[PDB]
Amino acid sequence: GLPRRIIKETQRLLAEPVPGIKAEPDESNARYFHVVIAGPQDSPFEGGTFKLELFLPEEYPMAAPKVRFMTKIYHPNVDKLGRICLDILKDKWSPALQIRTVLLSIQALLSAPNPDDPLANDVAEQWKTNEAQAIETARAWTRLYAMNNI
Amino acid sequence: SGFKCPICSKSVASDEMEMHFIMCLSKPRLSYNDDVLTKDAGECVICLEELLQGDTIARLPCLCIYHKSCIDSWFEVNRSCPEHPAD
Ligand SMILES: [Zn+2]
Ligand SMILES: [Zn+2]
Ligand SMILES: [Zn+2]
Repeated sequence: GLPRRIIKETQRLLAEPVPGIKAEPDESNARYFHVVIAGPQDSPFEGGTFKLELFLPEEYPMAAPKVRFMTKIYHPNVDKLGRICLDILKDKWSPALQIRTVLLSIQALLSAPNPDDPLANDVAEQWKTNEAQAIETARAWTRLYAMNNI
Repeated sequence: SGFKCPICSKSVASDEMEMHFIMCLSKPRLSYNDDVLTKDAGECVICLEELLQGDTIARLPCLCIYHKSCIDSWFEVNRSCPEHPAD
């Protein structure tokens, strides 16, 4: 059964949604949430609607939600499998955080990418060596994959 | 300590996080213009090294100047002008 914390978070997401973020529980397994995050204004992701899947592990809130992008996105902290390199999803998880603040943290990461994270990837390299072109590629991918995809 | 906003680097409590992050997502964050210093301008207030002609500098909207490296380091912990912390 769902612990009361999950029931409360779910009801508060329904009653008080986060601006710019859609988050609804899956109909079959209520530990899964289907998420749409609006691309932050004045980022290369502006105007995009990015689908994500969030899962609450059995140990939640002692373990972080597992979150991945389901929409292709060009971002130094999102790999080709949609996995997100974000400290609060790993070493810096705290049970004071909730679904709504985890999703806001991801949205804020879209606004302020971190290409300096130790894990070495090609997108972060592009962001550091040719930021203008990387931003334009992120814009192109937003218009190809994150518009009219909902 | 608390939870660090990636947009402005400020740390906030968990119960301030939602309204803070929404605010930082609502408007462009503080920025600067890259420039090459055209003439000596005294000491950079961050590192205390001279701002010399040719230096790789940042000019903020309040008109303050710093070495690009210095303001970038400060922006990692608080995205604000050292001289104009409340703009
Ligand atoms: Zn902030
Ligand atoms: Zn300096
Ligand atoms: Zn200033």
